[PDB]
Amino acid sequence: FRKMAFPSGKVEGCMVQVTCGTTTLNGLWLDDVVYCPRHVICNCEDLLIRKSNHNFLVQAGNVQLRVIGHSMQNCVLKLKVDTANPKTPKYKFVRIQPGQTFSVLACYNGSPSGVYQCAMRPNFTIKGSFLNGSCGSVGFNIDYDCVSFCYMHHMELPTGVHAGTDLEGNFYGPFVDRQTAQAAGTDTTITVNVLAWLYAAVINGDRWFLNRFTTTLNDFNLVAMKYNYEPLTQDHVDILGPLSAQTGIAVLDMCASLKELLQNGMNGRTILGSALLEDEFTPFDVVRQC
Amino acid sequence: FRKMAFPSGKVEGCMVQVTCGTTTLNGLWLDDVVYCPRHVISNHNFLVQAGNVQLRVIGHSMQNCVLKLKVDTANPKTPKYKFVRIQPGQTFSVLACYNGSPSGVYQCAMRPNFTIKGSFLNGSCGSVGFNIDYDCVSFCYMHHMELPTGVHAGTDLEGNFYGPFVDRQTAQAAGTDTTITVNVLAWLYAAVINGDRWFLNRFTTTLNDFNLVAMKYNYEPLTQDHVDILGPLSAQTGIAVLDMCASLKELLQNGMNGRTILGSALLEDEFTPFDVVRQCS
Ligand SMILES: COc1cccc2[nH]c(C(=O)N[C@@H](CC(C)C)C(=O)N[C@@H](C[C@@H]3CCNC3=O)C(=O)COP(=O)(O)O)cc12
Ligand SMILES: COc1cccc2[nH]c(C(=O)N[C@@H](CC(C)C)C(=O)N[C@@H](C[C@@H]3CCNC3=O)C(=O)COP(=O)(O)O)cc12
Repeated sequence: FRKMAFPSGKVEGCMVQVTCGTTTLNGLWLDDVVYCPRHVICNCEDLLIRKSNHNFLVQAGNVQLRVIGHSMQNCVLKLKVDTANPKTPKYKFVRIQPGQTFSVLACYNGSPSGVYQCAMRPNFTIKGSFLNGSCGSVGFNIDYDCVSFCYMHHMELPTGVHAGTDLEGNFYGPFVDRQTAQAAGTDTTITVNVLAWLYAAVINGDRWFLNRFTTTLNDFNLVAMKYNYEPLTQDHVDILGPLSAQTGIAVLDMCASLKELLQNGMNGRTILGSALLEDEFTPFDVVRQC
Repeated sequence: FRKMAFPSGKVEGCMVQVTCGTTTLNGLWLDDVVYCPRHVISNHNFLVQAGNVQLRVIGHSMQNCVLKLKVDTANPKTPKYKFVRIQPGQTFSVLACYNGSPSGVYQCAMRPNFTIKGSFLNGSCGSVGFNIDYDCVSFCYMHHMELPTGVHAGTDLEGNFYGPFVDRQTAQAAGTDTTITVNVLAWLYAAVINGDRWFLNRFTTTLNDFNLVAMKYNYEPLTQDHVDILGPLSAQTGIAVLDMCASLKELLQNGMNGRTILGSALLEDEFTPFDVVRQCS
């Protein structure tokens, strides 16, 4: 069982470099439009009216695309180009929910650099790996050749976690695209994902945390809230149904295991090679892989 | 620090499926040759497909445990590429594939016992591992087998197994594994780069003395090639390799003491010196 990203090729063929003045970052080229963070032009609406199409330099590899129009949508700039991208996959723009996962394609100067999986934290940050020049890198999921784009990268907080927008330019979380030190809300642990990962552990032969006890949902939620875990809902219990079906361990049975781990710790033991309780795998992530 | 795979697009363009009889696995289509595990078994006995499009086989040969199928079409998506044989401790990206269709990408490290900690199901054989340097893909792994302990084993692209395994339907055991010393050292350099340097001491060691101590803690001995690849990190931090070795020796002999390095009480041994520079630079 491994943290596994989607194959990134359908997205690599869409990455370009956008330059305006002395600022450069990455853009996403779909059909005849390039999407990139509006920070590349740095009130912002007045800054944009003062630019012309020729102020924007867009490169796909070494080929310069010609900008024939421009607009702003929240924190995202949309550059119309006179060339359509033939590598454009079937795609959608989606706004993901906290606790869901996606693949990030880290890019620099329009060149894809690395790929890895992230979860949208409850406090709407992501624990990524991004350096100077990564702005405009995107996050996505792939379902049957359709790429659903959900994240465009903008900033790194003082704590080292990351913040960005959806592809409509609206931030996840209470952040803004300005050069300021910004703190996130208090983070919490994605309970449904921890349980999905414990099921993944049982499917892979790790069973030392299982116990004889069962708990009620409300009693589990009282302990979970005490340890800064998100509440578990009946919908979460349902979503875990297939994993409980495959393992023969009722969901509220697994919750009793989680409660004991939270109250007694792991005593130096590991689960799937981890000394910590992992909450960045969704129930679907476990199913899709196992 | 994240375990980061290389972008997989250059390899995705090369994945095909190879069927002989009822057995289908993945193949790697470079120029006019398709490489796949020989376990898949005349030219017309082989069904090679890119998606649902058949590629006509015009020749075949066997190189160790890999089958080489000559096809009549040169792959237009062929990247600049090399076949390389990696050493234990080196990392690479795996593109997990089923029936010629890529499924996911993740980073693996070759253990000293020549296994990797993969995520592979039935139908994954022929999936490859690779590194990408300046648009050139160095292929280093082709997947063949899951051991009874859940770890995985395979060959290079010349069909030679890493480790003492064979492509038979038989339960095989790896040697007892050890910790990848060169990678732990890279991880300590990464901690120093980020300001976490409590573990630096004022001792040094010889390479040989360190190696003999290391083996008593189930750590790998260092080669001269290991000392060489730590050079860039040593210069960046101004900490000599043998001085860092002396620091690691104290951690082995004295423990963390409820202290952390880069947030964890466990030392990490699956980031190479190149991986550390990749992520810090
Ligand atoms: C006082 O200020 C601060 C204080 C404390 C913490 C702070 N953090 C940020 C920040 O993150 N600022 C954004 C720009 C604003 C306008 C949204 C930025 O720097 N984003 C990077 C990606 C970043 C770069 C390092 N790791 C990444 O993920 C781009 O890629 C674009 O900038 P570049 O042109 O490439 O350098 C400012 C700041
Ligand atoms: C009694 O014998 C055993 C006992 C105990 C443990 C054992 N392990 C193996 C083994 O590993 N067998 C090879 C085939 C040989 C010729 C190398 C295999 O590799 N199976 C998969 C990949 C595997 C399957 C699940 N996860 C993977 O990684 C392929 O992809 C090709 O086989 P398929 O045609 O796709 O099923 C045999 C065996």
